[PDB]
Amino acid sequence: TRNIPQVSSALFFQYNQAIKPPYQVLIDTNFINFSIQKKVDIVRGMMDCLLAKCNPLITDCVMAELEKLGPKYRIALKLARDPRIKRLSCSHKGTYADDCLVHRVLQHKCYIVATNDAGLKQRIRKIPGIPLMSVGGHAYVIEKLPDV
Amino acid sequence: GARGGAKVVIEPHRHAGVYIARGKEDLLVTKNMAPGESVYGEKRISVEEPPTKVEYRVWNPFRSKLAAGIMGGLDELFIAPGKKVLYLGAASGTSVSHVSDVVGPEGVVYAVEFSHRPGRELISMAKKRPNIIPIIEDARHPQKYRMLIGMVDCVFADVAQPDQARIIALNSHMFLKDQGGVVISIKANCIDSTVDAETVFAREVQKLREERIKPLEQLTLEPYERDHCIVVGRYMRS
Amino acid sequence: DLDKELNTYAMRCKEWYGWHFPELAKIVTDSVAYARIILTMGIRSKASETDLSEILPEEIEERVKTAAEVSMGTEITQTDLDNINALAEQIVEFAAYREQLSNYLSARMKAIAPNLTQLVGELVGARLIAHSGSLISLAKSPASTIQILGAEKALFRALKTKHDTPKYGLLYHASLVGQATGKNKGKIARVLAAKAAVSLRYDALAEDRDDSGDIGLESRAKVENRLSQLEG
Amino acid sequence: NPKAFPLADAALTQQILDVVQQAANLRQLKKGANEATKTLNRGISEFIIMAADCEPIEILLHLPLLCEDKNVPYVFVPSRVALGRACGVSRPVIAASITTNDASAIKTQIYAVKDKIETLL
Amino acid sequence: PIEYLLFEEPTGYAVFKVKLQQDDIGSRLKEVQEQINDFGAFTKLIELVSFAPFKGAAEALENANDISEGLVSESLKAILDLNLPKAKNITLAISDKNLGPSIKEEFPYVDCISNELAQDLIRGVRLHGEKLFKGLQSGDLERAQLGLGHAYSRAKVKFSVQKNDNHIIQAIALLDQLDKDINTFAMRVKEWYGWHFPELAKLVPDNYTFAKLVLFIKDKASLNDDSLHDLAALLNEDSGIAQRVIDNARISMGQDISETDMENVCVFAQRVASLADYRRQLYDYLCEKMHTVAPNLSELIGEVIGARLISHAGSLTNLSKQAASTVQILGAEKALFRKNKGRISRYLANKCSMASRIDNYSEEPSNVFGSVLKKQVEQRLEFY
RNA sequence: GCGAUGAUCGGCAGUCUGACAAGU
RNA sequence: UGAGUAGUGAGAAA
Ligand SMILES: [Zn+2]
Repeated sequence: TRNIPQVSSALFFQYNQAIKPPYQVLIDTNFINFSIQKKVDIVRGMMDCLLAKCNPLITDCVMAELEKLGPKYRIALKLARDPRIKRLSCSHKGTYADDCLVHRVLQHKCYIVATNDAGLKQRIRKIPGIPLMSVGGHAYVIEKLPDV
Repeated sequence: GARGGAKVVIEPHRHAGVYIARGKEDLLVTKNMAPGESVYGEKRISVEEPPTKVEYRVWNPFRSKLAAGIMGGLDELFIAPGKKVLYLGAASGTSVSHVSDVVGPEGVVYAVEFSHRPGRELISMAKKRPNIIPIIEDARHPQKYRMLIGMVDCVFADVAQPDQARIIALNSHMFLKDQGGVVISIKANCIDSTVDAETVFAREVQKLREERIKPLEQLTLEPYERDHCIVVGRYMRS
Repeated sequence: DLDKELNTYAMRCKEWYGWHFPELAKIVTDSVAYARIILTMGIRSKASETDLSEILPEEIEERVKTAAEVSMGTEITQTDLDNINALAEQIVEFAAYREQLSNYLSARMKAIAPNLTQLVGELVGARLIAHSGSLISLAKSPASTIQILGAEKALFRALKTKHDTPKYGLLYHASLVGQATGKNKGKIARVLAAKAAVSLRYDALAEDRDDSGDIGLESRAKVENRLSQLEG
Repeated sequence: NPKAFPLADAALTQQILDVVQQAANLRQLKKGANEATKTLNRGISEFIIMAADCEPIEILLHLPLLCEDKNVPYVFVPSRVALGRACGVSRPVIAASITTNDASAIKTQIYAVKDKIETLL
Repeated sequence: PIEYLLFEEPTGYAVFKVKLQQDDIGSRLKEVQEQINDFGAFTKLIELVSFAPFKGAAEALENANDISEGLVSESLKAILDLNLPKAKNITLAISDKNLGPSIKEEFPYVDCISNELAQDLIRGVRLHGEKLFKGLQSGDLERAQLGLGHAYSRAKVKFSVQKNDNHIIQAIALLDQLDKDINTFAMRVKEWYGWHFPELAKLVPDNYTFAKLVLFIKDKASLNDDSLHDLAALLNEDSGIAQRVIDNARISMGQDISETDMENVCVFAQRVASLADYRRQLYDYLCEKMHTVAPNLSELIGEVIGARLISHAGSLTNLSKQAASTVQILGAEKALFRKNKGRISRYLANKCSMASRIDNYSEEPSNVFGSVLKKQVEQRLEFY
């Protein structure tokens, strides 16, 4: 049987009419450094960037990467376990975080992706209606979220 | 459209136990376990076979949330002939009787319902169809009717309840076989009307993952119904 | 008529008693045995102690007992029980009289047309006489009409449409026709019909006929020899 | 537990009867049990109103049997004389029906009351 | 630490012994989970010690409710008593935590377990089903579930035979069958006895009466004054047939038929008497049943007419659901309700409709409303 | 001393044929 | 020998 995946009902051409405040945002592992490195707090750099209440989300795969890092990145590990950061369970064998994040956004058009990886960012860019959050300069920046 | 005296060509559908009636319009149909009657007034197709007159029932996507699902093209349906199925939220025989058609004589349908008044007709329908076992009981406490049900190959939940995830897990934990079938009908308005539909579906998928059900597929049910998706998963005990 | 009517009542009893125990119809198919069970046991609880040996063999009687406890039917009041028993009393009774009428009929044939009963039989002989309306009326008919007596619809349909005519008629159900096979059935029908006429004219028009059926006996013997050589 | 159930309170009954009078003026109201039955058969009824003081109550219990079969909200009011009054008819009314019309000039309050009736159920 | 397991099945109660205890820390490992699915491995874990089938359907329904409500039945108490040693404390695996307190109360010496380890074994026992009793007679579990289930379901629904109206529908579909059928056989009795002396077929047109007189008057020759009185008692002498038959029997052309022929007529006539006798019995039962189920409808129009209307609708629930106009045309083919006459029929149809509503949605219908409702029709009747 | 618990509008249709058949 | 067993729905009376 042939498969033609149905484009999500949350999408009108290129604008997602479903993503709305309070936003749910997936945290990428590299985001934590450029947050710590820039002295930008996770919860509120998001609020300042998006001017809304933001619910950060750490999946098992991104989490699984973090402890593998080791003592050098303990600060990143502890901030990941801040109780304000909710946890997402995963039911796929692989621990590669980039693939897991790309799948979740493919599945449901309700997440913001917080990452600075060029390769991952390009993959998310191809997927329509996925707001992409990044940290540059002094604070966070959101590109595909016109409600801003 | 499909008038009384019209002649149609019946052909099988990709899923076993589901047949397609062709014509100027196409009707997706199921063989009648109890020929000669309609359960909710549905149109019936009769075919002469060597000659016995086998009957078929039309299967309205605007009435059964399952039916709109197959119209949308679900990849995998655990509901198949000669399989045990556990139907939750069996308000009446509108959809159960058709699920009974697919499973056939060899399988059975465990129809679970709570509210007494719709249950009465479910009992009445169960009389014509030997293979349904209606269980007028609140699904939130599967301990009550553990007596009546063994293992089940697939569990279907059409329950419109905000805590519908919990009911599925408890029922699946008891009677669903390892690697069994899970097919859920979700209405976000009943669960959380404050947030948008897509947020709700992601949340429901999450709770299923917490309960050791691996989701396999989900599909939006438009244009037949609003804010509805059917999630298909497999119960992975280990 | 009795055959038709006992069937309809049997259907009603199966449906009505099926409400209190729907599983019986599948297990026991005989209508009379179906009624007797209701008479012996009235309610499924009574099944545990009752013995159905005289009505049913061992394997059948135990299956109904197991069905009784795991049944689907609902409980019924004694008022309901009484009248369904009355039906079951009627159902068994018709069978008793139906057998009686069968024996009464056969005795009637062996005195009024002994020769035909020997050749064609009692039941088929009766339908032949009834179709003509009288023994004399049938006696005056040629053997050709007797061969196709009960196939008028097929006969005249064939005659109008320039197609083959029937060859058995009502005589098809006679034992001798059944013994024949293939095209020999048609030949025996012609031979049997002719001999039936010879015997028939004896029964109807013999003033001092001996109630022995002897002319039927050699007439039967001749057809049997024809069947043997034709089949061989 | 009581056969008449759910029964609207003093506050809730007023808004329901308010919609009833507005519907009557706009010919969107079907009055009487027999009419309400017909609307349920046709599937053109937005929701059904009954009086809890019908004498006897049973003669309108067929609407609840119809209602949730067709997934139509319903509710009971304490008074039939009051219900007939708002209906604009000079006689008591034990049951009435609001006809479906998405082009009606009084759509908004109809859905407002319907939402509350659904919550009560 | 699990040594015994309790499993509840529709036939009875099953108690098991855990021969081997699976790894607890390694419970989530795949192989131990695969062991549950595999029958051969599962057999090495547990073994059946006792099975107590229920005596009958009543016990199963009673125990299912007790099992449903987390209670210990007498049957359940027995099988645990016979199997569990008194004993530090014997460990039992139970699917339900709610049962645990009840078991502990009855048996202080048993500690119940319902942890995941127990659930794994419960899952396996339910998994293999009939295979694990080693041929012990438990029927087939799927069919026992069907019979138990509907009783359990009907129980929580409080479904009552009193509300059953199918008996009425069968009575009507049967009563007319008898009426046509009694006519059919009775006519034939007239023909058979008609030859022996035809004139009685003319004298007593009523077929039901005719069979009795044939049963009494088998031979027309037998004519006595005392017999005249006896047949005079049959029916009444107002018609004078008692004198006519005596006179006309003396003087008739009917050819005597054989004793076997006469034996058939009386026996054949005796059949017509029996069905009509039963038909009267069944007709009475219909009237009794209609008063019970639909006193309002039966009182308002009648027991026979109301039953026919119910059968036409297909069920009393259906009739109450129908609108007044629909009810009127339901019986407009047989004129059940029947310009001024037409008005009454429509008016009567409406009253019958609400009368059905009272009966259908009433746990114990009364006839108080039907009486006044019929009285209301009477006042409407006299007005026109 | 009215009414939504309901005013008003017998036909088709005619009872097959008649000396050959089977074997070396 | 050949040869087919989906009525309408507020008036009515004066
Ligand atoms: Zn993951």
